[PDB]
Amino acid sequence: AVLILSEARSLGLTGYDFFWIVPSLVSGNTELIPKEFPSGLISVSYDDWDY
Amino acid sequence: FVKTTVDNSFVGWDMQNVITLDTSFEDAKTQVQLKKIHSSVILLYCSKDE
Repeated sequence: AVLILSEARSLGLTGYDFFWIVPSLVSGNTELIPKEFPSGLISVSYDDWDY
Repeated sequence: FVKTTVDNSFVGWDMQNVITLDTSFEDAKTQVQLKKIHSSVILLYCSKDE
């Protein structure tokens, strides 16, 4: 995922109208986010703040 | 000159996306600017290597 994002930012695929959707297993623990993840990235995941 | 010729013409030509790309040749902006073109005929004005 990190390599794909880095290779896609340089290709212009990451602009003001480009919505990325990502499965639950990429957002591992929501506490080790790298620097290549663009802002506004929807990714459904299981709950840990509640329950 | 091409603008002047196309303007005062009796046939009527359609023209879109007049690109003037000068920023490296593979750095983001050139890619999208080249991707904007979707018609099929191209006029380009360069110097051999470019």
